[PDB]
Amino acid sequence: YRLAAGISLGLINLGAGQTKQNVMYEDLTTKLLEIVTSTYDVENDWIPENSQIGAVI
Amino acid sequence: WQVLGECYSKTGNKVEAIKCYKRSIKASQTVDQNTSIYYRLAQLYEELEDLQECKKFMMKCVDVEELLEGIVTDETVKARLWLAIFEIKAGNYQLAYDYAMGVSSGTSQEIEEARMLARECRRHM
Repeated sequence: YRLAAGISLGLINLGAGQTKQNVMYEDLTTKLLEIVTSTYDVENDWIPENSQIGAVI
Repeated sequence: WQVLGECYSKTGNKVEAIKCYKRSIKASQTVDQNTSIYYRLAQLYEELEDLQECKKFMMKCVDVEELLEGIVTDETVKARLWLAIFEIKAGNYQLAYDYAMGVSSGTSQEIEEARMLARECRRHM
């Protein structure tokens, strides 16, 4: 389901990243990067590693 | 006269429908009744592939709202949304920003269309 959500988010906003909405795109970009780069010593329940591919995709 | 224009518009006689609406405009006693005709008249020019000509009529329909201390009517809402969209293609973001703000009191889809356009022009402002 999370892979589907990741591809869903990517396809809806296709071509919205060529910005030099920008604030909100920057907020979404930094949130997704936070998801992909966060390192957890203890496994959080609602952010498992399954969403990493979706965030990356 | 307005009804005759609709029949010509619906039968693929765009060349005649243009002249029909212009006659209707003169017969109208009050300017405010010409708000509906102006928007449709501008559309017919858009079907007659000449976008520059329809701009002058888009000025008048929008300007009636200002002359009527902010009538804020439905057929001017579509006028501002279309006018702002074309102004983005013209590269004049500042002249397009105020158009979106002035139409921020329309329908649910009208306000969001101008709100996103307002953000787009503000960034390039």
